[PDB]
Amino acid sequence: HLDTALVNAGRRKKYTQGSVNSVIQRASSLVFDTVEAKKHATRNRAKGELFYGRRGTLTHFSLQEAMCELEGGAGCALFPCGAAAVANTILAFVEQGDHVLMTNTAYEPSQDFCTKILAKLGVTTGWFDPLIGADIANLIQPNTKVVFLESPGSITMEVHDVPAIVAAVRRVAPEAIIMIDNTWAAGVLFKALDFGIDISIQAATKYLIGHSDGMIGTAVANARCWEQLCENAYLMGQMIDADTAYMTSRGLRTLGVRLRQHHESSLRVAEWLAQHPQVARVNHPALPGSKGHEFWKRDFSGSSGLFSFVLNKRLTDAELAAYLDNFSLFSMAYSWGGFESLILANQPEHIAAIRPEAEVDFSGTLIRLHIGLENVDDLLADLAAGFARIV
Amino acid sequence: HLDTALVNAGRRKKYTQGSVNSVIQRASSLVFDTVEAKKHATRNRAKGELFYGRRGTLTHFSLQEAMCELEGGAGCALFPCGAAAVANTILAFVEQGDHVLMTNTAYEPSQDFCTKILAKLGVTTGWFDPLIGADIANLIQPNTKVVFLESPGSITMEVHDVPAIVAAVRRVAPEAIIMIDNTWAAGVLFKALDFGIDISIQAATKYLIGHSDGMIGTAVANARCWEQLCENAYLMGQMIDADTAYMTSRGLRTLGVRLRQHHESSLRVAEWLAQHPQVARVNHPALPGSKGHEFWKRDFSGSSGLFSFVLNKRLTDAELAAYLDNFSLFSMAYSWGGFESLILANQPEHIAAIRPEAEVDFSGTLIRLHIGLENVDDLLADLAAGFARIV
Amino acid sequence: HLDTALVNAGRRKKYTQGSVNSVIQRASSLVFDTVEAKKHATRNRAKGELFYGRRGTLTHFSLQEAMCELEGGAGCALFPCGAAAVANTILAFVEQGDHVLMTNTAYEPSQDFCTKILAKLGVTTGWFDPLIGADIANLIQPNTKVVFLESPGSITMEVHDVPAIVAAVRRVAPEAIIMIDNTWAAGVLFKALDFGIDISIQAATKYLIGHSDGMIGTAVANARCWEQLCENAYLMGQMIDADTAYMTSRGLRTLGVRLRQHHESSLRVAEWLAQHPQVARVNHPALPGSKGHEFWKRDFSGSSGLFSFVLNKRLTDAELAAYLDNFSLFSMAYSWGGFESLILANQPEHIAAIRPEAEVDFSGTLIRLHIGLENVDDLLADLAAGFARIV
Amino acid sequence: HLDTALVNAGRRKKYTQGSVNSVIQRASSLVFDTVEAKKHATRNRAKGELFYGRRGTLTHFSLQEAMCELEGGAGCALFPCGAAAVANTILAFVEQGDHVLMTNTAYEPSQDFCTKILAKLGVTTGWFDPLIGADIANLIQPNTKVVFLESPGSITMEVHDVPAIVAAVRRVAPEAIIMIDNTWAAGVLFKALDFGIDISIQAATKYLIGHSDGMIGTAVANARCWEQLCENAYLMGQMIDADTAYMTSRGLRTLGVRLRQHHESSLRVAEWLAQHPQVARVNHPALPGSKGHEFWKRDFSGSSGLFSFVLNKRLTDAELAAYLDNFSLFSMAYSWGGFESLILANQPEHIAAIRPEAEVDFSGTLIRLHIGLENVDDLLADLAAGFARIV
Ligand SMILES: *Cc1c(COP(=O)(O)O)cnc(C)c1O
Ligand SMILES: *Cc1c(COP(=O)(O)O)cnc(C)c1O
Ligand SMILES: *Cc1c(COP(=O)(O)O)cnc(C)c1O
Ligand SMILES: *Cc1c(COP(=O)(O)O)cnc(C)c1O
Ligand SMILES: [Br-]
Ligand SMILES: [Br-]
Ligand SMILES: [Br-]
Ligand SMILES: [Br-]
Ligand SMILES: [Br-]
Ligand SMILES: [Br-]
Ligand SMILES: [Br-]
Ligand SMILES: [Br-]
Ligand SMILES: [Br-]
Ligand SMILES: [Br-]
Ligand SMILES: [Br-]
Ligand SMILES: [Br-]
Ligand SMILES: [Br-]
Ligand SMILES: [Br-]
Ligand SMILES: [Br-]
Ligand SMILES: [Br-]
Ligand SMILES: [Br-]
Ligand SMILES: [Br-]
Ligand SMILES: [Br-]
Ligand SMILES: [Br-]
Ligand SMILES: [Br-]
Ligand SMILES: [Br-]
Ligand SMILES: [Cl-]
Ligand SMILES: [Cl-]
Ligand SMILES: [Cl-]
Ligand SMILES: [Cl-]
Ligand SMILES: [Cl-]
Ligand SMILES: [Cl-]
Repeated sequence: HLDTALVNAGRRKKYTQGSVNSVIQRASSLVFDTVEAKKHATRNRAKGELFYGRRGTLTHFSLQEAMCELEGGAGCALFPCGAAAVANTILAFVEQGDHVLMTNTAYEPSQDFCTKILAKLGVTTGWFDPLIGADIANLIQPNTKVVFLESPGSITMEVHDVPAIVAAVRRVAPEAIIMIDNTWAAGVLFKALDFGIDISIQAATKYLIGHSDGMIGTAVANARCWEQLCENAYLMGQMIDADTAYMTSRGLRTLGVRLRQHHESSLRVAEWLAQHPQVARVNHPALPGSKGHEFWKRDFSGSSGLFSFVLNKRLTDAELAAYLDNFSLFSMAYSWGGFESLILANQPEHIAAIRPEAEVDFSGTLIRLHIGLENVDDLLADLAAGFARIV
Repeated sequence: HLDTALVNAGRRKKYTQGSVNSVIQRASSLVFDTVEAKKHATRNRAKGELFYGRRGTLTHFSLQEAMCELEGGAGCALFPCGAAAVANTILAFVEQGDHVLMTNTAYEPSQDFCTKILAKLGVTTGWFDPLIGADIANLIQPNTKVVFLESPGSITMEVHDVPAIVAAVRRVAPEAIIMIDNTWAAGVLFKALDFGIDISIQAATKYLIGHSDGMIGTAVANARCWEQLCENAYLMGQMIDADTAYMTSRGLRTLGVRLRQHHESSLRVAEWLAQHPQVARVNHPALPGSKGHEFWKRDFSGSSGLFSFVLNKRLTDAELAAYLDNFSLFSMAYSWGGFESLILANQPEHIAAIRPEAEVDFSGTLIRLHIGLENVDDLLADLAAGFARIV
Repeated sequence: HLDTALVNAGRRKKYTQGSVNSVIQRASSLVFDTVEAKKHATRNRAKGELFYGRRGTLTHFSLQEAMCELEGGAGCALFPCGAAAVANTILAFVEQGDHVLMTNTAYEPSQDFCTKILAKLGVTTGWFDPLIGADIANLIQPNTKVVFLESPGSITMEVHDVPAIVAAVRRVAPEAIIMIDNTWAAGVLFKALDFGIDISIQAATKYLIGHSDGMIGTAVANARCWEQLCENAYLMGQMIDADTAYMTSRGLRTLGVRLRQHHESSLRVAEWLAQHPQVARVNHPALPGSKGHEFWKRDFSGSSGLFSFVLNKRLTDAELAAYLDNFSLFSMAYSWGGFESLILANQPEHIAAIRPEAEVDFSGTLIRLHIGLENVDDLLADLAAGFARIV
Repeated sequence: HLDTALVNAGRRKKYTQGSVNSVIQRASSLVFDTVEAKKHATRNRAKGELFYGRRGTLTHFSLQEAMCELEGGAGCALFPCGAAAVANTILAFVEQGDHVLMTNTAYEPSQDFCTKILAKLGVTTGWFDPLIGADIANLIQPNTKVVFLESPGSITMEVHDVPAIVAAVRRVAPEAIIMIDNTWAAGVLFKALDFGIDISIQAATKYLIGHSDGMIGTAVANARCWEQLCENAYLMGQMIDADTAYMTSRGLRTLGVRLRQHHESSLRVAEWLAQHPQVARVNHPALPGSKGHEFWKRDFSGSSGLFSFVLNKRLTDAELAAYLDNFSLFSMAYSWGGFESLILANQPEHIAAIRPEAEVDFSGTLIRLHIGLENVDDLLADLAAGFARIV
């Protein structure tokens, strides 16, 4: 059972040394008592023996073991933030002449890494609609090396049909590296590796940390891809500090109870918005009628609290200020996955500009909500007051 | 005066809010009270306004301001460790078809980033002897983009003639990006940017942290190179956590008093070793006769505590164990720059293997020492007991 | 609603400075820019102006504000742990010749403070049965200064009729200081100050921290008692470090979701145990028939996850090992309030020895359970396997 | 040598587990794998076996070992701050009817604990001049239980003739508990236990932490007094958090280099002030002619950087502002022991009010300086500019 696993993952005596949680071992230098101990540590430098702090300490090994257990992987690489995990996990598997095929709903920094970093290093990127499914086979080139998924998509929340995408990729290019940014699911509401994806990447910054006060990325790989991920990310110096690794392990323990609340509250808000006369569309994976909802219901074991909706009109700048500047409980900030509720707005052309080779299908202003842990009726009252400011 | 600057750098009321040290502001989300505040934060997202934790919080801004003041730069980028700072600072300035010209005494992970990451991305790397001086001009190619210095060199401690190298580079390729790994000097005993180097990179892991318990990299750039460094490292998601940024600022405050002790003690050990019948050579920048010592004396304002020496014979494996396994005060570990003294050994062929296109000029076993804060006479007694184990 | 209050309590811009959570301001020295500022800080040194780290920094002020809001107090004093809060809060109100009246179900260290510290300073202590209700009036002596409640009681979980106790005290000794150790309710499931109690004390170590990795005590007082508590605790040097204050504020944000799960799961376990053939009695305040349950139902707004039960026999030392050593999910440790489930045994004679002037009314071994966040069916299977080992 | 001891104290493999520094083990709950292990931990709960977080974790045990080694004690008790260490160490040894004899130069909160807390618990306090020496014998009453020393004295810096005081106490009252607040010497420049003092108390807040960002008290006792100190402080719930214990151990490692610089710089400043036409008197234990200097020279192995001087006039409120508000490098704050230089003024009548049963022997404003790690010529220029503002 997931709740029991979240409470126990990575907590073994060699890391906890008698406490409930792993010790915090802060280190660059790790000491070898003898030459033979140094040789053993060198051989096992990526296999959980203390060698050098860039490879990790007991605190990192504990987190890595937890992530491998929960996401069903062979190894877990750590990074300073989610964006670093995306950029470096892609970089680890490409070279001049390769091609990446990425969903057009990918998180904008992920897209910008491809267009602004990879292109000038000789790696091209092509794009696909998130509902392409089996038809992705027609986009696979002789040089396609990586297929990059993000489900639900950023901002607009479209859910892929992962089984159809994976089967089509494997029919054409069985050896391709299929990766997913699995942040919205916190890596646990969608068991990516069990679907035949090779690497599951998360911004642990979001729900794993859970409190908006730490930044970290993770990437959990299957056995086929682990050694390359591990060693290439290490060549770029990617690591996280021991204290944030500790706080990530700590966040796991309450992830189940948090996610259930985020699901219950956000689905109630989505259902209410869907009935509201000032709302044109709700984009929530769990809401019937949302893009790819059928795949969410089939393939996921729950929802988190992030979603968006489209208003029945395009707000003017004055209406945007009247709306956003006067909330009592929702606040404006980037990121998500914490205990508090957040709100942001984007005009349609802003979204179109981050949908490469595509246009958007709406004209109202888009509002992205994160539903936190506040009482849902208080949140509904805040949204209702917002609607009254723009009616 | 440097000691007064180290005590005060980056400590302004907007960061300290009444305490001596900067507050620790842990954040991903940074909240905007109004749409106009969000627009202002966006415009100033790289200029010290709170925007998103990947760009930094007050704690990072304080450290960045300190580093810019102490190294005389226009901006300071932060990284999870020194190796990440090297890899990502080089990556920030290259593209397919470019060439990097790196000292053959560069830190081995820096070399391996070039050969194992850059090459397959279409960026070639050539090598030079650290004492090449003005003759580096003959190695500059039409596509040379970056010239990468490390002075003193890793392990073998050769000091470049930076003025001669910089003048020669600027005669041929005035726009080239000249970078230095300035870790041994802690960025303060050698004021790289004042010599016309564009970017000074450090493993703040070493003397800035000063206690062997935190990992972090920094890169301080001049005005010409800052925007590209900043934005390209950010596209790779490079950052450090707020707590390690705080501990780095904190380390600065004692850096002067620590470095003076490391200099005094390590020079005394070097002078003693130089007279010892079991020592063939001492490689210490401050020791007369060491490679590039004249440039150290001219261009630096002090020494740190890391150096090496070559024994009068090649130790067998049994002698290596008898020597290294039985020290009372020195301990075996990687890294350096902390309060404790460290020892490691390398055979000549191990060094030759990390001296690309070059051979070594010694045949004895090489011993690398970090001289910490212990009483120097106790350290000398420990080294003497070691010599007696192998005589 | 409580959930919204928990998310927002103490989070004002002067403390958060742009982040979601309060900054962490680590300090002894707090700097005065001018003599005028030092004078204002001195006058206001107990009123939330930065003066000296022993009085607090911004991080402490934010926690204190949150605690006063959630428990409805005039001030909140902070302590290194719950036991320090109990000892120092009682000490702050007694003088030689005074008498303390304490429930005989008080936490053992609280009793030991009375019998081993207060007694030698001329302060006597008497005891009362937790169900005494209005009959406490007959035990109040002319010198009774403090009446000390703990509901539910430690280990055996008896719930006091607080309204009846308070009304009796105010009839006989209106000036008495009534205090409660309100740890089981996390200060929020029982609003002690609204019942006429003067001071609500908590080991924030337990549910407020919520992860078994910090220790801290709190004492929230009404306006009548605040100045004496604040100043006398300060004369004993009582404070908490800024980082643990931060972690306590952070624990508040998930306290509602956590407590609801602890209540649900623990009540299911208690209901199962109550029908179990190897169980003689279940002590859970939320279970009908438990001692004081009617008062829990009337006076509390929920339950936490700590409770106990009595086996149908006293286990020998050998049987205790067979039972306790072989659990798969429950662990043996002191404390409680975290994400993991805990088990501890107390023999009936052990409890009798900490029930002064009273006998126990059961003969089997008492098992105290903390029900964490694991799946409850997994926990029931672990208990069932335990029963099979002692049948 | 002390420097080697400071680098190594408390750093045993059972605490460091492969890193240079002790692990940080954050805990309330400490898990017992078996009933046998719980019994052993219970028996040894005050003897360094993991039992419960209030007794300590590995991180505390490492600090305690280091303090006992450096101060030559049988045990070290830890407290939330220096004032808690003083208050609780005295409380641990008194009972109603006892008498405390304290130097009239004691830190004001120490005096206030005696007059405002102990007095109402039946413990009386008398006072002695710091230079009383052997004449203290005449003040010892039959009920004198504690003799409390502080050398140098707070603010005015008078050094006691400890040998003469201790010998007199042992002649009249050999069983008395002799305690010293040894903060100025950081416990290491004056080896109090070697002088026959029973307990050496320190605000580790000051030089041990060394960076003005943590608070912690310590009390190191001889074998005669340890059990009573340990158990009675524990009954008051006194402890420190694991992270601050880590930072205190970490501060030890640089304490020698720091103290040497504080001594050098502060003595240079004191020598300059002593010749200055606007200075009436300099109180620096290392300056010839200061009160008790001969005892400092005989009994201490160095100086720290805190001292004071008396101006040639008493400054009015307006003059205090002109002087103190306009320093460029010195800051106004309480505490001391850190890397930065501090300035505070005390008017002669303010000092007289905290010299019980005594008068002051100076008429000018007293300026207390903490000399940090800044360049001393810069600090002298700042003082000189201050003198120009009040001439
Ligand atoms: C926030 C986000 C990221 C980036 O994570 P950071 O820790 O902010 O760098 C990656 N993927 C998704 C889907 C995100 O929303
Ligand atoms: C240690 C070292 C580095 C790498 O720093 P990390 O923080 O260990 O990644 C970089 N340069 C030099 C010269 C080094 O010695
Ligand atoms: C745990 C306990 C305490 C003591 O708290 P600490 O933080 O462990 O000192 C106080 N009251 C109750 C009811 C407890 O169970
Ligand atoms: C600062 C001070 C203390 C009190 O220490 P805190 O940690 O501030 O409580 C005790 N003794 C002396 C001599 C001091 O100067
Ligand atoms: Br599930
Ligand atoms: Br094609
Ligand atoms: Br399949
Ligand atoms: Br599959
Ligand atoms: Br779930
Ligand atoms: Br963003
Ligand atoms: Br906007
Ligand atoms: Br509504
Ligand atoms: Br200099
Ligand atoms: Br050429
Ligand atoms: Br020049
Ligand atoms: Br130049
Ligand atoms: Br220097
Ligand atoms: Br290495
Ligand atoms: Br070796
Ligand atoms: Br010697
Ligand atoms: Br409510
Ligand atoms: Br003043
Ligand atoms: Br206990
Ligand atoms: Br010495
Ligand atoms: Br037991
Ligand atoms: Br004070
Ligand atoms: Cl975002
Ligand atoms: Cl190294
Ligand atoms: Cl405010
Ligand atoms: Cl307990
Ligand atoms: Cl050991
Ligand atoms: Cl002070």
